[PDB]
Amino acid sequence: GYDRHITIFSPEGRLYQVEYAFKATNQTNINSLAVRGKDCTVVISQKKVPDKLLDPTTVSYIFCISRTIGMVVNGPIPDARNAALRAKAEAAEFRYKYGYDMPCDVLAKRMANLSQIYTQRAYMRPLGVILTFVSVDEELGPSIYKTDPAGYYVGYKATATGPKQQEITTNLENHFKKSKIDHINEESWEKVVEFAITHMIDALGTEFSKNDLEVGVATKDKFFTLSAENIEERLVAIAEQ
Amino acid sequence: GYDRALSIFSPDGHIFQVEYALEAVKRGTCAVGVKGKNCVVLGCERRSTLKLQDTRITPSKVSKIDSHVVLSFSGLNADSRILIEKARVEAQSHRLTLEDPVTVEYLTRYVAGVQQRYTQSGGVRPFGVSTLIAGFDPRDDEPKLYQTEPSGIYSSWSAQTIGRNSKTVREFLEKNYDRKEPPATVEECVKLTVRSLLEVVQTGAKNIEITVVKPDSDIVALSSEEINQYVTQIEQEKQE
Amino acid sequence: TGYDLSNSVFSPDGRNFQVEYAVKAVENGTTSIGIKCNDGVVFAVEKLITSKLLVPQKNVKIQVVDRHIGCVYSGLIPDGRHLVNRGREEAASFKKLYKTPIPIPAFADRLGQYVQAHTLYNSVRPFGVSTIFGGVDKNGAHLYMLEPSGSYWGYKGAATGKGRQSAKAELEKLVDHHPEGLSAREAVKQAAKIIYLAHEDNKEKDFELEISWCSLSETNGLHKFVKGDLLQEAIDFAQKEIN
Amino acid sequence: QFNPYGDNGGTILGIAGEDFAVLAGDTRNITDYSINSRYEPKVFDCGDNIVMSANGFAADGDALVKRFKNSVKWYHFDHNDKKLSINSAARNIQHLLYGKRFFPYYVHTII
Amino acid sequence: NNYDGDTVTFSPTGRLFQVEYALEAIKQGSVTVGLRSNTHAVLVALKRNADELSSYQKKIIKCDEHMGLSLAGLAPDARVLSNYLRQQCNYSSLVFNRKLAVERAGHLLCDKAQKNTQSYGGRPYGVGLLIIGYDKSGAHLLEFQPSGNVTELYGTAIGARSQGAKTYLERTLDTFIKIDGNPDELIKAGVEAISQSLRDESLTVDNLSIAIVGKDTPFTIYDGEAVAKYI
Amino acid sequence: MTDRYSFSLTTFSPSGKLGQIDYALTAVKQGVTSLGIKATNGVVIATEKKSSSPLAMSETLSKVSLLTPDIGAVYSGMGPDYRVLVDKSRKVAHTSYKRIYGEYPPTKLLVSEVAKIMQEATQSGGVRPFGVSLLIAGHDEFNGFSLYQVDPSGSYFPWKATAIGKGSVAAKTFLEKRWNDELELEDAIHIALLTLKESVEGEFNGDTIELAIIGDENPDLLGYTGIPTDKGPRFRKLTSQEINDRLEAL
Amino acid sequence: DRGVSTFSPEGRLFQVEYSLEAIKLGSTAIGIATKEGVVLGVEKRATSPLLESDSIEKIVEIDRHIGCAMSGLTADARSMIEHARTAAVTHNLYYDEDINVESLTQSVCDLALRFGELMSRPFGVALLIAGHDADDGYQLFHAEPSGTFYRYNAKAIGSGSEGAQAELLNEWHSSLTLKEAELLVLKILKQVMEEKLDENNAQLSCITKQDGFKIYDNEKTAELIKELKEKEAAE
Amino acid sequence: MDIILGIRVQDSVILASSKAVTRGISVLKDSDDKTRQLSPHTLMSFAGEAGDTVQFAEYIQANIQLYSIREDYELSPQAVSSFVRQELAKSIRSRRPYQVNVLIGGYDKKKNKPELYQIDYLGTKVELPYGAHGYSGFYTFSLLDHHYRPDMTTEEGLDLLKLCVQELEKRMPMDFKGVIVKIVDKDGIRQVDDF
Amino acid sequence: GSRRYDSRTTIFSPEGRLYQVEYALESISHAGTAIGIMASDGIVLAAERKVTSTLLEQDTSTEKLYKLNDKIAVAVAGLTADAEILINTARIHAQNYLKTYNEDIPVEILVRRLSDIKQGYTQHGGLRPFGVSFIYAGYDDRYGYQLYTSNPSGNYTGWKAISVGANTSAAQTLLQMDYKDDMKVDDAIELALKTLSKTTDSSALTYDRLEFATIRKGANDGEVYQKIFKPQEIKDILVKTGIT
Ligand SMILES: [Cl-]
Repeated sequence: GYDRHITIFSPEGRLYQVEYAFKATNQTNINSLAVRGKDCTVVISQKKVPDKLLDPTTVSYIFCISRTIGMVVNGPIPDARNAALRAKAEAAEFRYKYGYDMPCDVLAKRMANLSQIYTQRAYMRPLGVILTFVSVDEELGPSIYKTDPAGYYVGYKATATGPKQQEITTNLENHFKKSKIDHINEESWEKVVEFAITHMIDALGTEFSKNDLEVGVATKDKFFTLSAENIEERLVAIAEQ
Repeated sequence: GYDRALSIFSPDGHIFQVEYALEAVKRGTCAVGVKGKNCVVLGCERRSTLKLQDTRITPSKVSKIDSHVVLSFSGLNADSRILIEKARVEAQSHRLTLEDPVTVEYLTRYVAGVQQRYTQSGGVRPFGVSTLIAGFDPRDDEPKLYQTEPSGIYSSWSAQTIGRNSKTVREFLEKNYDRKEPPATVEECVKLTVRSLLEVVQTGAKNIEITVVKPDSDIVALSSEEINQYVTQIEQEKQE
Repeated sequence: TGYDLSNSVFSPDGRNFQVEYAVKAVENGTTSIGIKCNDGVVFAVEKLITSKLLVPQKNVKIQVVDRHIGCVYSGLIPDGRHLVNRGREEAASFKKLYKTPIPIPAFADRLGQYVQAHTLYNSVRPFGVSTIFGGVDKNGAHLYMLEPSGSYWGYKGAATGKGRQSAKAELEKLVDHHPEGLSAREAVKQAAKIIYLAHEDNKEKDFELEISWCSLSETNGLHKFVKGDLLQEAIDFAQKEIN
Repeated sequence: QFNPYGDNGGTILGIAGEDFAVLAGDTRNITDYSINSRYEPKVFDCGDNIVMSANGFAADGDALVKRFKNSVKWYHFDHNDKKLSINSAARNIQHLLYGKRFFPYYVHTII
Repeated sequence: NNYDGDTVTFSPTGRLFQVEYALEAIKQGSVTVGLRSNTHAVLVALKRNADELSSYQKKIIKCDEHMGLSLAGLAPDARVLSNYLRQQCNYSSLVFNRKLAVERAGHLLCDKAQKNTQSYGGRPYGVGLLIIGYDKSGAHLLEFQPSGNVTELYGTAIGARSQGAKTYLERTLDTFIKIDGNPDELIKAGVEAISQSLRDESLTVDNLSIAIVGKDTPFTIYDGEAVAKYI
Repeated sequence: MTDRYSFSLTTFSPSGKLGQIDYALTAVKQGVTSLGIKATNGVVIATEKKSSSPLAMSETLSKVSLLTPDIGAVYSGMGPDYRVLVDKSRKVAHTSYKRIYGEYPPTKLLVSEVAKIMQEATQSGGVRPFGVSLLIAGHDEFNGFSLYQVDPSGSYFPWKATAIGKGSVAAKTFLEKRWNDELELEDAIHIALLTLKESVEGEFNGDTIELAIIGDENPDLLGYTGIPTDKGPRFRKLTSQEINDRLEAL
Repeated sequence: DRGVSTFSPEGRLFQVEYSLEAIKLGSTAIGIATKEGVVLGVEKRATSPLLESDSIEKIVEIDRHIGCAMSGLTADARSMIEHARTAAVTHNLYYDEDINVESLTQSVCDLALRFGELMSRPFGVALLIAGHDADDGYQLFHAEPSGTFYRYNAKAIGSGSEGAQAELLNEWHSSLTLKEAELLVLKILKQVMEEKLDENNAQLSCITKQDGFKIYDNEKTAELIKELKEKEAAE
Repeated sequence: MDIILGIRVQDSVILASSKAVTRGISVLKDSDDKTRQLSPHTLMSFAGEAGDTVQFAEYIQANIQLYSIREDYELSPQAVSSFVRQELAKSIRSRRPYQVNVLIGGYDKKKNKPELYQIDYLGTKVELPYGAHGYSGFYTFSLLDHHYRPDMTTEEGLDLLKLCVQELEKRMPMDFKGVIVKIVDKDGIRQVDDF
Repeated sequence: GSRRYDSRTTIFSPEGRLYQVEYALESISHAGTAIGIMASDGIVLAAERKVTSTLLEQDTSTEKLYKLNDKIAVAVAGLTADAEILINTARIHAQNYLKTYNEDIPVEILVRRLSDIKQGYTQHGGLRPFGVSFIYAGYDDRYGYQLYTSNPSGNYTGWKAISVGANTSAAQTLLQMDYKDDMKVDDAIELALKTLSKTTDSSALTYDRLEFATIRKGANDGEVYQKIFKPQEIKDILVKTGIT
């Protein structure tokens, strides 16, 4: 049964190493969520600092790839950082060669094509991560694009990733079934973050403090992550209505 | 590159890939070499499972390496072409740098060296081929007959056979070949070579090929009718 | 089964068993710790005295990278040396191009990406070391700990090796009892104590304490070994606390 | 254009006696009309009772002497501390010099 | 068991079996002893013969005028490592006009041995080395193991029955460290140490190999009738 | 840090089977149904947009891809493998043809180059075969309209009509009954939508169906005017609206 | 399968130990070093009576002052001999002198462990390298495929080696003459050979300071065999 | 190497090639054969830079002889000339080109026709009734333009060749020490030993 | 490391056979039958297509018969994709020979070259062999009309008539029964089709199943013509010989 050790076809037509890379995705036991506003794209993720000896400022699964692009990872941190460094390098090289900032969807495709190679070439293992890229693209507007160990990638109106992704996904599905639009009809990003946090609370059934969350916001011409105090302001507003 | 060590030692001190190459030689059609006093004759079996063959264009079993040296073989046919090509190139390269054609011993030593190299190089299997190399050295009237084999060992033979049922024809030659007085003429040498093949071949003259090599680059391949005359004369004497 | 025989193979769990086996080599090694203080970091290590024939203060385990980063590790000592040699090349090439000495978070990822790269192929073995390292840069003090998987995080206190649970418990007290922070000279003393307390797990053989430190006030932000009187003051403090 | 060669002057002299030999050299080192040093040794003990000097361009001379001295050291390692005979040394130096046949050591060597 | 097919595979308890098997080749090798004072360092090596017709395998190799080692295990691997040391000692001399520090020599051997333990295809070195030297910080003795672990010591022994010599040195530590400015007495202590690791056979003239380096003593090897003095 | 897989991962088993190619074909069988129908004045290729989530924007995931202005491709099997093949196919059409001859390759030769890439994954060291079957529809001046199928083996066959993937056996039987050599392009599109409805479970509309044609030259889609030798791409992907119009006359 | 350069649990290279088994299957080769010269002798072991036994070259010249005998897979020795000859001639070119027998042997033995995944397996042949130089006099070395070489006063390798080595144990002393050593090699060969010893299935050679390395004529060896038979019948 | 002539007559090709080998001041040899037999019915004369000439000729000889053994067949003179041209055409764009001009005289046993090819160091091939390289042609082509006929016998070809050599001996400054003449016909290659 | 997963494609069995070559020959035995028949005035290549579907566009299809140059054609049995790799190499060797010698490549030289490539894959490189058997039909001015076959081992042989692919045992017996040396192209055409008609695993032999070709020295004024038969022409020759 060496068809389960390397990336070759089993008799069923399956790549077991790709399937087991997908299982490594949930090893962190973290849930992420991404939604789009009018002018923005918000990505939130659970932050779990189990050890008191850890410096909580360094515990992050959100990455600033370029000025415009942000990336959240569901999976182990070494593979997440492998993917982050490569995406940064690709985004920089793209700008140098072609004279404009790499679009979110194009980076997602590029990383997906790299992931595909690991599923076809035997000496390379797949990375055990799901990469969710976010930006406010200058042509396409607010954008969410997600890549996985299979090399699959697709755009999203909103998305969720993690152990409890199905609960978050159905929660979001139901909201957009009501509103009948592809986005959160909201002017300020601050309120889109409040929406994201609120709908994760409802879906997961857990309350959050400022140190339980990690938030990334993409606007036109910059992507930035919120501090604990910025999140606290968000949590205060949610509680007050 | 593919670097994998295919020829390796086993616990009993055997290199199985080299020994399994000898089994490919055992499967090959019989080939025999008999040296007379002023000639060498290379006899070869042609298996009669293959009729409807075109004998004009089919690869002949005996190959000229230079105008004065020949090479027959037993084993994998495709493998033999690689050795023959390298040997032919080396024969011209020797003429080019030494201003003298190869000796039969030198050409043998080269071919044997190539065979050896494939038994301890990564990524390659041994040649499934044993050769009989025969001829005359330049400006020399002493006949030469050598044998190589997959391991890369080589040696000189008064007469020798290789291939399938080579045990039987070596038995024949061991009793019928006298060293003190070898086949004095071309006729006697060819006759002894045909006789020895007739122990194994079990058919008339289409299955036997004979090539006579004489001093000073005088190589000639016998036709079916010329060989068929020897086959007729042997069996008529045998009926007694 | 057979998923643990080759590096870079995902088991059906989603685990790389060869990396988890490298962790067992780390857990088997001697205790080593790191303490982040106000304006720097302190590193310390348990050195088991196998025999009386070992020369004291000679078999140095803590290694310096550039002039400002200290590295200490537990597990297969040569693997640690290999990783530091790489770190030195990374720190050198960074300084060559960008002039400034390598920042500690930047340096941490350079080791991190390299260690992670040894979990991507079956033709290499994972590192058999958890590495505690850090120093002072332009953004202040930083302490890191880096595992066989390539995983690393920033720490207030860090500990690895056979006496890690013992050490971790002691570090967790210091974090609770000093929220405003610990001084560099305090951290040296506490480091000595923690290695002494963590020696109960390796209690058969006696040991040799080795401490180093980077501190903006005490060492001008450079890595230095704690030597002579300051080392003996810390050994005395540690010997007093166990009794 | 960069000229890789120079002339550091000096002069050397070898004379072979019956049961002895001498190798003499002046200690002046120059460039153009300037004295660099009044005492810069040019004749060296290379071990194994061999003395050597490579007069001409001092950088190539030092390089050669350095390489020959090292050759003596490695001759000991590789051949069980065997003494390098003067004839063997000479042949070894020929190979050192000819190794740079197309970018020569600009020196006249005596041992 | 299943995890000893190559050097690149950890066992489930975090062990590298190929390294441990290389370590085993040292234990099968003949005994050699190292010890030092503040002025001198001494190698004493029991050489092994194939039979009575054969020569006794040389155990001691010179690396520079101020450094050398004794081997126990695969002699070809000792040759590779000693040659590597010779080059590094030589590089230090040629480039920096500097004799290579003995501690730094050990670091280089460690790192060379390590690369063979982490990469596929290669094997660990199957030899243990005792390096002695005299540098700018006095006399030194190192023990190299092919795992990569190098250790500075006052005295030690490696090879078959080396635990007998190692215990003796552990007792004698306070005596032999003080043998300053007296090479013959330091060698005596080494010859008396290696005697503890002997069974059946005793130290004959072509059996024993001794080397010494010190303050005003280049690394020099003594074999044959040169060591008859110490038997 | 070495690629040590310099040996084939696809080899002949005792029965004469190339296991990995057969298994690649099994992966293609699990894939969503796609089909191709050749008319007299065009070719149509079609497939179901199987949406992995309703939050996903299925417009972004193009299963039907332009290779050259006159050649289009669709697949069944593993989407990522298809995506990288389209990238190589587009590039090879330039490097090995357009940069030499100054014109795009004919359908059969581009197919041959794609087939070659897929064959090499079937024999080269350290790679598995591609887990897709492609349907390549195209037009060129001297061969006219054509439709090719390309398998994981590298084998390719020209078709009048065919289907691959999930419900291909049923779909091929359906096409055999309906196909004739006098079909107009509109008739073929109609048949394509009928055939594809059988294999589709859920919603059946312009948003869940991807459909393109190789047909007449589209000078409106060219983007420039003033060059009479360039009359515009024959490849055209039908819009969500254009599909829904034909579904009313179904 | 398993690595070519793998260690066994006892601390030995599998492939090296298995190549030693191949050498045991080889024909016998005996070397005896004396103060008058070194004698090398070999069993030829022709596989058939039609094989011209003078073409069996198991004793070989490396230089005028260095000879070599082989046992095992003798085809493997050709590249080792080639390297030795090149090493001997190259050293004479660089240093205007004969090369030491130990240095030559060391050069050959450096090839031995250049195998892995360089050549694909160790050599399947052991060499007795006999010679003379001005520093250490007459020398006999046994060069294995492990990369190790031992100097010997006398040595037997091949199929009859342990039986022959025990015989060499008793018989060798430091005052042996060259003529005595010749007969002793012939004596021990005749003991361990399957077929009866004569000038056509056994070969002698020697290396002396004056005449250098010489393979003996079959006529010369035939006289030494006849001299041996008479001296054994004599008591 | 100085003068190499070639003349194709009815049933044979005749190659004349000078015997002098001069290195600067002195004539080192006066009996040099500037030709190689490539195959039994194909002869190649050559002239050009020292060293290059022979190295090239012998290199071509080895390749044609190798072909002959491999296929047990003699390449046509046309095929041999095309091989040679390509080697020279490859050579001219090398790091160091072969400075060698050649004439290839051959008898095509299939067509029963003599053939003469003239190829220069650039790889400029031409089939001719008569050819020359270097300064020879300046004197000899006008002669051959006058006196040549395609149906000439071998003896008439040799008389015409004497007239060429006499003219070169009269009007050229260098003493080329006479010529070695060789005839290529259906029976093979032979040397005219008195000329 | 990687060694674990290496099939070792280039090794001998204990019996002295090359595993992968033997299994490739087993693969080829399931491929559609191809027949070559050499006459005094031409060669016939006949071959059976494997994938009978009514929707297969037969007139633009080529799975069996390929053109190497103007004088030489091949019939393929095995993996089509593998054959096309070798065909494009063979096409290049022919044009390299033409460029070098200014003469068309002799048939045997081209065959040997391809056969040497196939051999290489069995002796080194660690790759699987090409799962292809060729029948080479060709003409040159040395030997005239020639038939050869090569197989995955890299061994090649010359023939008067030969089959490769499926049911070669049955096919070779039928050819051996009805072939004669004085035979002509029109007779060989009939023999080829009759042989396929009996050995076919199908219920009946039709035009849509066949690829057919002839190399004649029956062109205008003593040249050689390669005719790859169109679907309609295969249908005509089936009615002419009396099979449909
Ligand atoms: Cl890409």
